[PDB]
Amino acid sequence: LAVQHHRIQRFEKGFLLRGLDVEVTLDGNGFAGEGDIHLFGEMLNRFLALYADMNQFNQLTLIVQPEGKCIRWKENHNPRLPG
Amino acid sequence: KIYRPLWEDGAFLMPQQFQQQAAWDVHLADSVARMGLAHPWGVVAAEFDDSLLPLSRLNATRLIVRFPDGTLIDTERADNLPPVCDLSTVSDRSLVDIVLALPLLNANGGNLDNGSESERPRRWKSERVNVQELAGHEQSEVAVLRHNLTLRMAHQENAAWLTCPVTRLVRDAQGQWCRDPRFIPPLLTLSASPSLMTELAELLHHLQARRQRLMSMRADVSLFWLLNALNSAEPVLKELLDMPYRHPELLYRELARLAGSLLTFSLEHNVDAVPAYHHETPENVFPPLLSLLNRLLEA
Repeated sequence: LAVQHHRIQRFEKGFLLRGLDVEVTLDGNGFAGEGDIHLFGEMLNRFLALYADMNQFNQLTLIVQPEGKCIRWKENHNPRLPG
Repeated sequence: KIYRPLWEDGAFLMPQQFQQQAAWDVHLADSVARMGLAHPWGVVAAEFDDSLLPLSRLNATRLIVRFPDGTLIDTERADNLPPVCDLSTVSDRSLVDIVLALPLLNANGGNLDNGSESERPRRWKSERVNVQELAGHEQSEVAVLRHNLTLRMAHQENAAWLTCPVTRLVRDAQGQWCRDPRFIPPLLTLSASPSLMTELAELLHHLQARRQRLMSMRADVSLFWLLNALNSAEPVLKELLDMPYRHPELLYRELARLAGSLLTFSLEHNVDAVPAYHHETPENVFPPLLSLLNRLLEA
């Protein structure tokens, strides 16, 4: 239904890192409950990791409009902060 | 040397200012304590989990102690517990004195442990912790300092550390290790060692029992004298024992006065029966004096 994004200011190991907050609003009636919504989001999160630029972490938030609840993916699998 | 920083407009902000300021404030606090207390340093808490002694492991649970050089260790509020002591190398012994060791300061810097090895142990460790801001509603990770504490045995070389006794382990009848029922760390707070509180409680009981027996009998010089001595002491000793939360020095003086008086009529004890106060080794002070008092009183 909608796509929006925000800048993220976050800390890790005493350092200040930049990232991107990707928020997508979904109509939950298009999915077979959380099972499908989650797996869809998991794929999207992975895709974003492969699309987003360097020195940027990305998180995905999916909002289930009929309820207002959301599922958040807050993780980073990239090697980082080598020194 | 301590270099108090000069705070002024245009001055640079530097980590040295903060470190020196902290040193000054500790020094000042120590100075105040010494106005009334001969030996401000000592143990406040030395609680161990002894359920693991059957498996050759000594694990501290809560340690609070002020070191000889003003350093304050507080497990409950600021410091981490030391690693568990492995007693498997104590197999050939029947008695071990365990002390808490703290590395001493490097005058020329390099006090913080950066993960490297060196001939002289580092004193401070850096850790990352989550701290809540008191004023608002937010949290962040900050760097904090912890002391590099560890448990060591008295029979080991301890030159590089300041040490303070915390527990003593002795072989039991079953060949198992257990905590010695009669061990007293150099105390800063009376409640730090239940063993002493128990003996003190017995003394108080006996004093009251004897005083009542004597009082009911009211050539009478000995009777009146003894009652006077006991009646004078009771109101003070009582309070000191009801609230066992102060430096033992205060108790020592009071007990010494009582023993001093009683020895006047006693014949079977030496004039110098009352022991000197040895802060470092309470075991050579309290149980002696208390045993003396019990005998003087029973007589």
